[PDB]
Amino acid sequence: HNGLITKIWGTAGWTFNHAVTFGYPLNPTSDDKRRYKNYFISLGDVLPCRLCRESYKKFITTGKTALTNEVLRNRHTLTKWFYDVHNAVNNKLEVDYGLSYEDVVNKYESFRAKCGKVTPLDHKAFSFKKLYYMDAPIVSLDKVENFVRIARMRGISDKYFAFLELATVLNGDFNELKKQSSWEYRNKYAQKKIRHMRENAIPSIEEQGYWKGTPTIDELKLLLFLASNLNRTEVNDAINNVERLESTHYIEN
Amino acid sequence: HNGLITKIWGTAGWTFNHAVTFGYPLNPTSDDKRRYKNYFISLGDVLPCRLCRESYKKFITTGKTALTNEVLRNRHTLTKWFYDVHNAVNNKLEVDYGLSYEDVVNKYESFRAKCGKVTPLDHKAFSFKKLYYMDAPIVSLDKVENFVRIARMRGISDKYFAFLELATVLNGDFNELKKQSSWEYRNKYAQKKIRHMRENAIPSIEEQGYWKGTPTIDELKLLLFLASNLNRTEVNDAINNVERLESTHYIEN
Ligand SMILES: Cc1cc2nc3c(=O)[nH]c(=O)nc-3n(C[C@H](O)[C@H](O)[C@H](O)COP(=O)(O)OP(=O)(O)OC[C@H]3O[C@@H](n4cnc5c(N)ncnc54)[C@H](O)[C@@H]3O)c2cc1C
Ligand SMILES: Cc1cc2nc3c(=O)[nH]c(=O)nc-3n(C[C@H](O)[C@H](O)[C@H](O)COP(=O)(O)OP(=O)(O)OC[C@H]3O[C@@H](n4cnc5c(N)ncnc54)[C@H](O)[C@@H]3O)c2cc1C
Repeated sequence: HNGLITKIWGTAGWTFNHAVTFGYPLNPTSDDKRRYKNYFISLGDVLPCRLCRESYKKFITTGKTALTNEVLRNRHTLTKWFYDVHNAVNNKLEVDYGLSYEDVVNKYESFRAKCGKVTPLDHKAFSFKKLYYMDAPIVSLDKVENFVRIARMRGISDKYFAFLELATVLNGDFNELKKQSSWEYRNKYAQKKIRHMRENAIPSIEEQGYWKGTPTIDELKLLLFLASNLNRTEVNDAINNVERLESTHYIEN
Repeated sequence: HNGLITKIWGTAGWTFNHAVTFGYPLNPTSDDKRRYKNYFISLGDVLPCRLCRESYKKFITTGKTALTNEVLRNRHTLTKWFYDVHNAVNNKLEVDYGLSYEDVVNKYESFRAKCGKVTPLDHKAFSFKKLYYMDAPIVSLDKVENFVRIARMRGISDKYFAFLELATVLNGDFNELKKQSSWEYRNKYAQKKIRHMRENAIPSIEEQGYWKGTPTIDELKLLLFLASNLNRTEVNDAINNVERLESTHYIEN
């Protein structure tokens, strides 16, 4: 019939293909360059989703995401290129994670086989944490503040605003938030939540009732951690619905 | 330097590439066939591990794992082929999971985008469970029984033998064990364990002491669930060490 659900195969697709680029030689040979290029070209033919194939092809033939011999120069250039392609897809989907190229380098380099000290167990322990540790998507603080009132009105208790309070103090600056020890907790919390909703078919936007059009309680809890399942357009749309409800409420009482 | 740790990129590699095969048309065109074949041929050039590339190439040029136009006939033939390639690698590593082609079909088909009823949330809920639900490796009951005595002697309490007791009653028949409701629990338990050991650098074989050469307590708990981090050769080796210790003990007392 159709292709496969993007949220099922997507992450494995990225993790594996980013790993492929970090397995590229520091000094490829004309042969290596040709072998990898052809691989990445063929990748565009097999992604199990038509639209995905089209966007990817478009991306690899324009701008800085263009697959060219300069990209294939070395490991740095190849890994930087795929990092950019990944950003290109994120932007297309209007979702952000706030990861710098350096972040991606520190992550995948910890995967590098270090047959020193077969790789030692304490070294792999570190690698595995980096593999299992998921980076949840980010939403700017100015967007989230539009949901605080309704979150309170719907009964979400005080403990759920803790992280938001920390973020406010740091002016919603992600580069600073990422340096906080609690950033690790933020990601683990958001991940369990996102998984909880996915596994229990919990929608992000209220389908019926008075709250129709605004975030569900679980989605609100995610937003309070500057995370969300919604993309930029969907968040702004949710904000507009929340304000329709607040405005109309004010005028009737 | 080297390639990347196989246990970090491997699973994403399989999940994504199996998803690729299920995204293959029911009736490919000469063009499709050529496009996918070239992709899978190039896959062998980019796996971030030299030995892995060699084995894969060897596999796709011999026996039933050979990449040929007959394989590329349709979705059934292509998915059956990659399932066989996966089995080939499992056999090379001497690790088993007991998954039939049908098992793999039921799993990946649940990933198929079903734009009926954008795919509905309750449908995705099912898909996500299949994605997150990991199948832990299996070890035959006759192998495991060699570790029961030492497991008892080392203080492992009774609750850890529960599943083993169920398995004994079913004659260690995996096709029957997989039909049990507790099979789902078995896999979740083994998965957390395997992850716990990986994340905490807990070895599978005692490095020092009197128990040197035999499974560590955590490894023993896994074995009691007919699971293990050890491959066939390593399990038989562990058995031999356990018997050296039992035999020598008997003769000195
Ligand atoms: C080549 C390719 C093309 C795709 N094209 C589409 C498409 O057009 N449409 C569509 O709907 N889906 C597409 N997808 C899937 C989509 O990109 C997501 O993977 C999917 O929506 C799942 O999202 P997620 O939130 O579950 O996790 P993911 O987005 O898969 O994973 C989140 C993780 O991504 C990492 N990350 C984020 N940004 C970067 C970066 N720049 N570099 C490295 N790691 C980063 C973080 O560490 C975070 O933990 C594509 C996937 C691939 C592999
Ligand atoms: C193309 C390729 C070649 C590889 N070659 C090597 C190699 O030569 N040497 C090496 O050390 N590593 C190799 N690896 C990696 C290795 O196969 C494992 O993925 C890795 O050891 C991680 O094992 P794991 O136990 O963490 O999980 P994994 O083995 O990655 O995942 C376990 C999951 O595999 C699924 N599964 C098991 N059998 C099948 C099957 N036949 N069909 C579909 N799903 C199945 C189960 O559902 C189970 O949950 C290769 C990986 C790929 C993608």
